[PDB]
Amino acid sequence: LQPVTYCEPAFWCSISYYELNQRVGETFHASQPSMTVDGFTDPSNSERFCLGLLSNVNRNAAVELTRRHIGRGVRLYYIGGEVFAECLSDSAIFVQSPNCNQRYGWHPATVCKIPPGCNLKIFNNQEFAALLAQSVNQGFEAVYQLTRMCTIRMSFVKGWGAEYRRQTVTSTPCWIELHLNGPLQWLDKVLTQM
Amino acid sequence: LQPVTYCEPAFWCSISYYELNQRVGETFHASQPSMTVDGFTDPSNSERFCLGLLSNVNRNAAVELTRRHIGRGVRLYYIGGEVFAECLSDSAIFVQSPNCNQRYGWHPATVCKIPPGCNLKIFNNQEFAALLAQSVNQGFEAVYQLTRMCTIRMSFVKGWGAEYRRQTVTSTPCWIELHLNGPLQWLDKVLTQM
Amino acid sequence: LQPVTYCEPAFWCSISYYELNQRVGETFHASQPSMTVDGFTDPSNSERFCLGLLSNVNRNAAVELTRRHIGRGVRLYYIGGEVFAECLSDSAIFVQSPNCNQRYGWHPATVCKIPPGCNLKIFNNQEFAALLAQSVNQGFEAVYQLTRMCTIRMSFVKGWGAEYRRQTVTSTPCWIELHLNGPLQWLDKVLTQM
Amino acid sequence: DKIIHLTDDSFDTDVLKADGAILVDFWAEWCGPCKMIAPILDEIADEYQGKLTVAKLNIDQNPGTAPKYGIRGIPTLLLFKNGEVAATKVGALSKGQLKEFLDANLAGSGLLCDLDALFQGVPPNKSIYDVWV
Amino acid sequence: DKIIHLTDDSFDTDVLKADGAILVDFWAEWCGPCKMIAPILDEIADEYQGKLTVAKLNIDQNPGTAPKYGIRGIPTLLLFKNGEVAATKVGALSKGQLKEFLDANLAGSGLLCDLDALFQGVPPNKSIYDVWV
Amino acid sequence: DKIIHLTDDSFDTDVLKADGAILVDFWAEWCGPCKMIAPILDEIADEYQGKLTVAKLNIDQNPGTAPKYGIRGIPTLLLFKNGEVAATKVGALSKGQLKEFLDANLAGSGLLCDLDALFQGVPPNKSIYDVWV
Repeated sequence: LQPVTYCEPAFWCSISYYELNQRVGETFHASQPSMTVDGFTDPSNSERFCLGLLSNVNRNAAVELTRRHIGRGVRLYYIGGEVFAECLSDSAIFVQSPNCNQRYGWHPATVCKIPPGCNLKIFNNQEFAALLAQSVNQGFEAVYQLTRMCTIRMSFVKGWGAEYRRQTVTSTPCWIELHLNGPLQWLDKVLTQM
Repeated sequence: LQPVTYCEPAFWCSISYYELNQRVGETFHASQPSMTVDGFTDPSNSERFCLGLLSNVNRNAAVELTRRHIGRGVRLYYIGGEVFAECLSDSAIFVQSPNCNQRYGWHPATVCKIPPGCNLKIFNNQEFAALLAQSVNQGFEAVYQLTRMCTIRMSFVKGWGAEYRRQTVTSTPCWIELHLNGPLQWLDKVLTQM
Repeated sequence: LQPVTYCEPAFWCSISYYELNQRVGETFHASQPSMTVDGFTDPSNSERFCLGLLSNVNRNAAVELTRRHIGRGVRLYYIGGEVFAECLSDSAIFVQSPNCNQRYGWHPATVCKIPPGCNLKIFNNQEFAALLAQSVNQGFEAVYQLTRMCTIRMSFVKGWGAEYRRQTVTSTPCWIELHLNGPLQWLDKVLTQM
Repeated sequence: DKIIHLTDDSFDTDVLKADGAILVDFWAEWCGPCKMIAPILDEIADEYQGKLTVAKLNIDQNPGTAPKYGIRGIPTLLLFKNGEVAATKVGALSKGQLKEFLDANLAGSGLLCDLDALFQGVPPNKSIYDVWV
Repeated sequence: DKIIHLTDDSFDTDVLKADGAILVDFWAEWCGPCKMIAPILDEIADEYQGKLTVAKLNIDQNPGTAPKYGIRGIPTLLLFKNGEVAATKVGALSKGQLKEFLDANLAGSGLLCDLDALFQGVPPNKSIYDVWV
Repeated sequence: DKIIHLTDDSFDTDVLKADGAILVDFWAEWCGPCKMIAPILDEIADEYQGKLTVAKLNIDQNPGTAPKYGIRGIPTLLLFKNGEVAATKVGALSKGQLKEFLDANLAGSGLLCDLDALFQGVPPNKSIYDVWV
């Protein structure tokens, strides 16, 4: 097995917006170290993913009401191989990051509530490197499973999980999915050898 | 409240194509002052949004038949803070532009028929500025409502409304939605302060 | 009728990925003469369309299992007005190319199995030119029909057709659609005159 | 009968502080065309129950209200919505012209905060020639 | 029985100006392999009702038709569709080979304006080796 | 009763080569807090049927097993899954604390090849303050 390189892509992540179980709008490709995802309407900002201007033909009254509460949303930033999330909104955000959950010994599917004003490291490249190393030893099937470890899901305003009426993320009105391109590229250099 | 700037983005609008209630194809970002949306098949033209080459797995016979009649379609252009629509098709086009409806004192949801050969100003930046000024005074909830005032919906060939068998725009086989980025950016500078 | 030009666009094709009857991920625009579509996870490669990193909220266990077998997938390349497909995967790929079927006198809807290691010319520009010439003579309705002749559908691992449990392409778990931009542009120069 | 007969004293409560939309008719015993619409108002008052209240103010017996809203001629119809003047229609008109007037302005509110209410129904249609060209 | 027996005179009407697809058999009393397919044609004529008409033209009694279409040997089958020659099959063949021939060419029309009709069903399958490699 | 009583000899078969998850209790007759959890284990053994087996190993009668896994104090609970030590819980605890321990670690396997099994249910919730800040 040839050792991979911990290089970083130009775009450190991709963000896709959902309402319930439906994709809404196009994918946003983050080229800036620090950015926000908010409920406002600027269309031409490389540092802002504005969800407010996004149309959805099948949107219900509930979803519209929740969108109104996104506000300043979440600030996402990338520093020294680490990704952070800051809740700028006046409502909480809920994050499901297996890489984050691992760091605390939590269930990998854990949904963590980030209240307004709070900051949370939602990814660390080295933790993923450690997991990738364990997978190589455990075989190929274990390595394929690591794809979802490169993904993070985040819900605005409304929580989901065992403690909420909404049991799954596709039952929340406003959520996003993050793909971390660096780990995906690293994963790829392993996958294509095994 | 800090006064906003009536600046214009590089891309003056975004166009999304629909069939019935389904998104079809990718979004087209207008960078040219004058452009067309037609039923032909050029894939590499910044001045043409060709709908003819777009695939839709769930397309029915009706939709296919209507697509055949789009023809030269609509010419959309941007001059001195104003947006115009010209019906190039041999069939009519139907436009729902609240900003246009306002100019004539029409119901804001009014669908207006533009027959072949006819030209219609479908947006004026100053009318929107006037409305935005009234919203600031009426509060924040009024300002959020202005998002749809930055959008225009247009149907090819088939009309919809109280006078047609099709009551809603998602019952027409071929329609587009325009987002006007300038007004959206202006709206955003207000939203983020309130 | 003014003679068209057999010029080639910058992007020689566009590829859209599907699972069953649902679009998954964004469209990939081929700018390179030789490229692959595989089941791995590199996000930043102009020569690779990696399907492994693509999320689908409505994905079932079957689709996930089949994705695992895409492997190195298909190599697609463009040489001297001809397009080829090479099965790099350890499983077969199935191609429906009317332009290819024409070359062999097959039913235009024929699905052809390409087993691992095998190479197949899936498009030839001149065959299309011949067909386009016959259409001009047969009238406008015949020319509109040629749009689908600019498209190719390809399924990974699972076959479809009269010999398989899956009767239609939207019943296969992993397939792509290719739009050949050159023929589409040529078709367009004819369509806009007729 | 379901038609409120306003006075200058009762105009404040019955119209400005009223729930929903109120159609106020300004008429007089000498207004010819005012008597033309008088039976039409009864039909409107009964057909638009629950969504519109028809009110009449005799300007002879009540001379204070009309000038305040700039009513200089009759018949004159003011459509009131939550204290404001929503729409106005002047002169004699047919039952059909009155329905078209009502249907187009029973928007509700009081916008822009309730502008969404105008897109939750079936949109009306115009031709580009309806601009009169 | 549902098999048309053509003549040189009736060939124009019964074949060229006929609705749907017509399978024209060119045979003679001395053609050995022509008698081989003769019972097969009867089975085809009955199983392909409503979508195909089976017609036979004896070239001895009717010598004018065969050379016009370049028929130089028999048995020879011409599949006619709306006046045109759609497909052709030459020599003796089995019932299975005849079905495979028919199934692949009952496309209908007369394309390209009806090319869509070829994608509104269940597609047939080939292997890359079926090109014979 | 559904509680296996292990020995040093039978520990290999009953635990390491066992199907599913096995909860192994290390206890002694002199362990005060060990008797506290003893009735709790019975309730757990009956409520977690089909998904968990409760096993007890007396370390006095069986002194060989405990040091091999580094068990230096009791009560000590080792959760075994397919031969490996999945999770461990030390000291006396309530029935609720035992359920929270079990619910969080009955992941199954033996990952990472079965990591998908952890996302096919309803996810648990934490607050950022649960990190204790």
